Amino acid sequence: GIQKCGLKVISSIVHFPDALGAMDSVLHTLQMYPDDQEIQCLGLSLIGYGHLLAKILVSSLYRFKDVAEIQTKGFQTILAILKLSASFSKLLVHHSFDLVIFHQMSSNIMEQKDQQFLNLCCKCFAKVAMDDYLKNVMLERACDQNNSIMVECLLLLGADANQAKEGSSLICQVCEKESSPKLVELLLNSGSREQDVRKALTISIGKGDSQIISLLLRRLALDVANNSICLGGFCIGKVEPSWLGPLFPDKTSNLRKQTNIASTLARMVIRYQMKSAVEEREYITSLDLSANELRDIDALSQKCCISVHLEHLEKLELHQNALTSFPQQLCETLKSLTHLDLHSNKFTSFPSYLLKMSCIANLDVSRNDIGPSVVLDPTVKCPTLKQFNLSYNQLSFVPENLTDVVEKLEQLILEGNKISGICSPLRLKELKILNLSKNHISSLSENFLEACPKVESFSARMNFLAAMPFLPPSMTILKLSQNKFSCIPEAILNLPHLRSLDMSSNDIQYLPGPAHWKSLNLRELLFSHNQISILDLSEKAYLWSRVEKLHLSHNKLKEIPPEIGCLENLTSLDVSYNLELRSFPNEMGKLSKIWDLPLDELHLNFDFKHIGCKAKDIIRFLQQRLKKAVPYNRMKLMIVGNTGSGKTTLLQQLMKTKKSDLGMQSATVGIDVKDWPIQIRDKRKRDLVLNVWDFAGREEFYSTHPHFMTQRALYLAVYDLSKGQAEVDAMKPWLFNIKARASSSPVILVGTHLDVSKACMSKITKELLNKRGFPAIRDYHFVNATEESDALAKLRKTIINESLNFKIRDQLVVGQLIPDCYVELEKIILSERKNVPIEFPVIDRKRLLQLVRENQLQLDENELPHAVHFLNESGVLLHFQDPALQLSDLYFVEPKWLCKIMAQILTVKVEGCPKHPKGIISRRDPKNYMTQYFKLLEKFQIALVPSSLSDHRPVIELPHCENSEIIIRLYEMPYFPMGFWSRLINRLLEISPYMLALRPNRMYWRQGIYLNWSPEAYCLVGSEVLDNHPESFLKITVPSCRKGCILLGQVVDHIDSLMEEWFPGLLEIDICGEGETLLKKWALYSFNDGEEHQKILLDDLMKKAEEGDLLVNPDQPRLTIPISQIAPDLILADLPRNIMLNNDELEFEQAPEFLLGDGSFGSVYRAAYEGEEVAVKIFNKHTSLRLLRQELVVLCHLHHPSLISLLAAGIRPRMLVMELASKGSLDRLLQQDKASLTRTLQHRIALHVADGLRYLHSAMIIYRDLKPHNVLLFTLYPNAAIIAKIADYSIAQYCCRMTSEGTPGFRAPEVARGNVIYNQQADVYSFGLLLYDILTTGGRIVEGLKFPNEFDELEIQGKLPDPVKEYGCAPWPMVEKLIKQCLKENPQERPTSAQVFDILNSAELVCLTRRILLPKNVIVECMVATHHNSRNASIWLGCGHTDRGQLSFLDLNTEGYTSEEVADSRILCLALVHLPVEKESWIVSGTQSGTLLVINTEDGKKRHTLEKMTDSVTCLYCNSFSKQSKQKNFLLVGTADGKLAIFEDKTVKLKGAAPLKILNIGNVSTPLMCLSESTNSTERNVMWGGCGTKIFSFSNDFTIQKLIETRTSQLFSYAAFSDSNIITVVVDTALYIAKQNSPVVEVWDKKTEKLCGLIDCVHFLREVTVKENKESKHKMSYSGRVKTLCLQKNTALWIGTGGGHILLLDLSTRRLIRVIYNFCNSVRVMMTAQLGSLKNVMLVLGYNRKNTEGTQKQKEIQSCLTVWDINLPHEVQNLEKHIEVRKELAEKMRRTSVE
Ligand SMILES: Nc1ncnc2c1ncn2[C@@H]1O[C@H](COP(=O)(O)OP(=O)(O)OP(=O)(O)O)[C@@H](O)[C@H]1O
Ligand SMILES: Nc1nc2c(ncn2[C@@H]2O[C@H](COP(=O)(O)OP(=O)(O)O)[C@@H](O)[C@H]2O)c(=O)[nH]1
Repeated sequence: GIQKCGLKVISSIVHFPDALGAMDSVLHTLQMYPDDQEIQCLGLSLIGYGHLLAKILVSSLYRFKDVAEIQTKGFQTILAILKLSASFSKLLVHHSFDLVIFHQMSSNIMEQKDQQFLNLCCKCFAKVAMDDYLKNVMLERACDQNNSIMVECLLLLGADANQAKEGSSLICQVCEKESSPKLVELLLNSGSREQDVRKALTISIGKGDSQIISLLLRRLALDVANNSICLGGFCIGKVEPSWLGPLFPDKTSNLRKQTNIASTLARMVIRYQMKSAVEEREYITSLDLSANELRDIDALSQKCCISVHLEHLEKLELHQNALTSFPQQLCETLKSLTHLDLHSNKFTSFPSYLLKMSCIANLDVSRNDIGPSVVLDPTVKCPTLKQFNLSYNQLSFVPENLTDVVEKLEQLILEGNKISGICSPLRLKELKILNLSKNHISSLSENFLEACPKVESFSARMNFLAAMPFLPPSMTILKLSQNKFSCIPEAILNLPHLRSLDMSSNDIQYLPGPAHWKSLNLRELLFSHNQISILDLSEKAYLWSRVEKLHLSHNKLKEIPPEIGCLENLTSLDVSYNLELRSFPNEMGKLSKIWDLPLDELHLNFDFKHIGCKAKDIIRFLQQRLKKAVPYNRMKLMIVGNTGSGKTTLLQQLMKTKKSDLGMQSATVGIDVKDWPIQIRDKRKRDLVLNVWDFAGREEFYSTHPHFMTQRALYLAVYDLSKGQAEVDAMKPWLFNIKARASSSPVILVGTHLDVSKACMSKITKELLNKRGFPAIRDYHFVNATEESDALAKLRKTIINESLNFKIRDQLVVGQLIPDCYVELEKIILSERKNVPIEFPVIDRKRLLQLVRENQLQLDENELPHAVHFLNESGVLLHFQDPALQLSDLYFVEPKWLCKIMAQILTVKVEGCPKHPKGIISRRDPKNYMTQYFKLLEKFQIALVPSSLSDHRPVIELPHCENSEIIIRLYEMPYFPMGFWSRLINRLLEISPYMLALRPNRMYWRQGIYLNWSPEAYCLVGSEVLDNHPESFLKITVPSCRKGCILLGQVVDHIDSLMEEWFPGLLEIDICGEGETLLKKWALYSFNDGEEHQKILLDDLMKKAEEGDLLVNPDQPRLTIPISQIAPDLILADLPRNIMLNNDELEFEQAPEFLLGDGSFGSVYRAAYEGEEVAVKIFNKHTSLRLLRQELVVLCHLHHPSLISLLAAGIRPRMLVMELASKGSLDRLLQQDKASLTRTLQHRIALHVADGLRYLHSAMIIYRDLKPHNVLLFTLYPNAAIIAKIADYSIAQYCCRMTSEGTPGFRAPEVARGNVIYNQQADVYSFGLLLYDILTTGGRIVEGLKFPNEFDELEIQGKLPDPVKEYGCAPWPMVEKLIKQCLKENPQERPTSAQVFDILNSAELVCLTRRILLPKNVIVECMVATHHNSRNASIWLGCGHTDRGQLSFLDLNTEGYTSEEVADSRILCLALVHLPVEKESWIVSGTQSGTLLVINTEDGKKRHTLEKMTDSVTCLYCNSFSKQSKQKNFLLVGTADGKLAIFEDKTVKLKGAAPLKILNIGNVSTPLMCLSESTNSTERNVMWGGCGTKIFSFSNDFTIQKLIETRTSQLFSYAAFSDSNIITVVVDTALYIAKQNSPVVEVWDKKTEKLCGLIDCVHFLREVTVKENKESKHKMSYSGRVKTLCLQKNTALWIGTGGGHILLLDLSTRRLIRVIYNFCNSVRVMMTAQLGSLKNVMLVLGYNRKNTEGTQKQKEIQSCLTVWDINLPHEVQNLEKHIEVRKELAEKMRRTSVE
């Protein structure tokens, strides 16, 4: 017990002699003598002179929480420790330091004048929370224990609240700990992601809390600005009024301000941190309850707390719930419901008391299981109902008393039911859209529609119908598809207003000519799937001049009559799948409006589908065939041999080359193209000229031949018969190649030696050769091939007769008709062949385009791309339109040069040094031609020489070859086609980023690659033949691990996308005989894993059919192999493993259509997956498995939060799972829910679409079709995370199967003409059109649905009208500039997608409501609004451009500027006094001459001059001073001497009224320059005016009760900033001051009257204006001075700089929010107001001056009035949060692509 004296003497001695292992003992003595207060302090005060220090400090301070000021000693010790070793805070916070510091800063220190201690404590905490992680852990450790004050103080200091665990983060735990609602309200109102709030919602549903949910919902589902409750997607199993209670608004909500404790603490901590850092009604209507699986809603049918808000509901949604029997009490409580839709619920009978609501419409119960009869109560009258939707129930009879109940019904929908018997009269008076589709209706009673004289859209599909009951003469749209009709009945022929007729799928016989329709306004005639033989139109065609769509597909058509050219307005003709047309009439060329015209499954009189043929080229072609056509006489006679033959020695005698001057020719290089014409001296003068291509036979060029083997050809073939019956076998590779490349081309075998002998090989040529997989042999001769003889003349005659009768698809190719333009261009190319340099006969596009100008060819830029191609086919000039092959500008005339050049490197060998392995080479050679040489070889992939490359295969020893880890898939085919491997080993080669950029070391011989990354990732695409096999197998070995399969699925894809691209004859099922298919893609597997001695063959087709299961097994079913080990491509297991279907969880029923709700009779259904809702997209039989697999590989790696993300994909059936967009596409939204778009959701959709485009264009892929049908919303709650999402299946479907021009209306100008290839600047134009249709809310779409030709051609140039003048809409004029930017014709003048997103992100785009350009050179220093008229307001202005008085009226909705001189002296400021009697509001004129002039609002003549003051009046005000037990008001005229002229509200009418109580306040040289009023009305409107430099205040006394001075400041940094004239003052919890040229505001107070704050402007400007403003370095004499103040209610304070800037200061916690520059030049006057029920706007009267004539010392002023949305300070930070959240989501989604 002696330690006390010891420590006392140590404390005495540690001070005087400057003392120098004591600390260990003084630490231990605490634990040896604990709890003794007298020695605790003696120790701690000495510690200020191993974490045991912390371990004993925190525990001591905890055990001595509030004893006395030993806490002062301990905290002094801690601070002394930190200021030398700051990292000790990491250990303090580690042990317990929060448990003591929170109790300290919460031990009722407020109201305790112990501030000297709290200052120390906060100074310490400011350093404890230096590191960000320390803050984020102090927050976590402050949220467990319920401590609202400290958790808010920690939030005001940063310390984000979305970092704890991201699945069990702050709120996720806080909701479990039964926290206080005030604690959750602080986490929510600060930064907090949505996905965690949604999880916490469920947790707090688990418990019963009526204030933690009601605060979670208010941030999850409440669009307060739009009066909505978007509670849809939540799986809230129940609904309680105690939850929605505080959601509804109520006026009685008003509170005190007690959180200022947290503000004080946070500001003191921040101050110490900085000092340490620098030195050292409005009833809401929409109530959405869609996805909440409500099993009953009776909880609302009580007398609950919200039973008063329901009487103004006006919309209620309950669709997709599990309800039943809508409660009786409810449907009577809400007496203003006008949109009740509840479908997909499990109802059982239509209540029929639902109609007992007062004013209802759009009653929608349209997926329930309503019973057979729906008998309606004959005593309830509901004449308000419009749309009685009842689709997809189990009805057996039309509603019973429909007539006498709903008279004014408009669209009775009854589809999907089973209405069976012949219906009833149904005398409804106001129907407009009937609907009875998919019922079982045999026939209608012939008086059915006889009494509904307004029907317009009768739609009865899929019935069993044969007759029509006298349709009313007002019929417009009539859909009768899938009926069982035979003839268009007379009831449809006689409708004098018909406008559309959908009668597909009926076995019709007679489509009547236009002389039987009696309706001059046909627009659409859909007639697919019928049996229509004739297309009678010759009768009278011009009556149909308006038919815009004529679908005749799948009929028995024979020809299209030539009268079809009269229907000029025809837009989309369809005659596909007829298979018996065979010819198009040349009159179709006049249908200039056709934009799509399919050619599926029919053969015509021309070659189409080249790379274009987009239904627009066909119109030009058939129009040019209308000018003048000439038969085309030219074919290709390709020769083929092998390395020795009569090829160049037989050709010389076919063409009868008389000279043969070359005494001895040599082997051919290349192909040696020639021409030879045959003017047949006969009765027929057809001078056919066919160009032979005498291919080279030497075995080294073979990989370049398959380029020049086309289908329009009549191949020869030569044996060199000298080697009898041995070459016929040795020549079969050539015939096989001919069959592979050009299946439908003949052959003429020619044994080319009889001068030397064994011609019995005719037997073998007849037995093995004629009809076994080989092409259609058409003859076989035995020429001599050196001299003319009858045998060779018979060969010439055979060639003649075969060419003139080639006739593919019965077309007679050598005599088809073509436009004269092509023959003309051909003659010009032949004439120009003679005038080109031999060393470089290439021609550039410009020179040819000059040749056509020289001639009179009528070809335009849209004509040549077909012209040169059709002249390319005929072998006249070679052109390569492959865009990847960047040489499309070159036009190779005389191909016999290019073909010899491309083959000259393949013969130059080196007899030097073989330093490189055989086949690899470097660049060894002329002037700039050598570069293009191997820029063409590589373009042909012949570059590394894939020819002459190591024929011998090297023995490679793969690591794993144990019959169980290897996957093999043979490819048995008769022979390798000619240019197969050099094509194949060049497609697998250049794919380096496998396993996606790590390339493997490859060792490739001629016929194999073996690229290996490692023993687990390799691939050997070999080439060997089994024993006893005349074929050649392509073994592909791959390790069966998961990584390996990717390789397998990627190589089978390359070897299939090649075979159908180059050799379509192989994989062509020869139905004749048997489907040998010429390509047996075997698969190898063995049940006995390892040492099975064999792998059992199994055709891949026959195995594909065994996909009903997943296991393959022999006839002995005990052991089995999974399919995913023998063919991992058929099962989608090669692609990222996350996209396997997992059918055990996918709950989905294709068969029903009421689940097809996604899209009107589309193909995508709605289903459940992983217990969640998704949208599966069933494909039809068209999409082959390979093509679906090809689209999935590109779809699987987009993964953006603005793109429909893939979820699964499988077989049984071929489906595709994607995310479900709840609110459907956008076009339906803006077509039927136009009141939902709310000027901040219209912006969120645009932002999300711009983000989608900015991400697509990053991956170098353009969308090509962006229209309101491809934008799929997800929720209508604006401040959400994911709202819009562009459907991305289209881009994959295109990039795989290459509508390519886009929808007509939503299409760029560069895209409609099609002349040029597109760019990222076409999606931007389409996005601009999307923005114009969002702004006008789909006005252009609706109007263009009746003017499509003008819906397209008006916008095909950048000439679309003004969104405002045409369609009524809010101007929102910071996007009309964005539109006028994105709607330019020059593509690179349109902003790229990154900009159009980065200028959509600006939060002054969503808040600038309208900018109003004042007239040129109008100077106004005073404005005033009109608020007593809430219908429209006006802004009376003054005049500064004249020294004579003039007030300037200005309306707002009309922008009608009215000028009226009303005085003789410059006006300074105004005020608007309203008088509640006589219904007017007089306006005042304060003039510099001193006359107070007043004029009335309506009459501009009842003007009377008030009492004249002394000097220039400077400020006025209209008060709220009703202290006489009634309503009363004054006017406070403040002269430039202080003599405040007060008045009375009604005496102002008096000529020269009485200034009531005039007080001389200041001096004539101390000018009054402001006047204002308190913020609340509780203090009885205490007025606070500035005066010169003297600030005062008063009340109903009108006497100075405060005369505070501001010049006398003890915070002098500069004098004139404080010693200058005051400008404005605003009154709140503090006082804010503005002075002339004073760039700083001084925060004064009411009571203490002290400088509570000094807030500089450029201390915010010069922190953003650092790098973006470089010239400002010489601008040290900075401009920008406070010219005005205006305080938002309690959120922020707006400071207008003298420059063009405007500040947003959150007065409460954080100062700078944003700086909104570059919209004006001087914010001269700023005020708040209310405009047309959209109250709370912030007027800003800016300037705009241009130095056009600044040299004349004159400036061109443009006073730019704007109208900001006062909710801007919330918007800017909410958007800053919403963008960061989507960045964080795009990152998490980009991590999913990795794994
Ligand atoms: N993920 C989704 N969520 C919600 N709705 C969707 C989704 N995907 C598509 N839809 C809707 O389904 C409808 C059908 O879309 P689809 O892609 O089949 O159109 P389409 O390709 O033009 O049809 P078709 O191929 O028959 O011409 C569209 O109207 C679209 O709004
Ligand atoms: N003696 C003789 N020689 C022939 C006959 N037919 C072709 N040839 C020879 O075949 C050679 C033609 O070369 P060719 O094989 O066509 O060149 P390649 O096809 O491009 O490889 C000539 O040199 C002729 O000598 C023939 O009937 N009699």
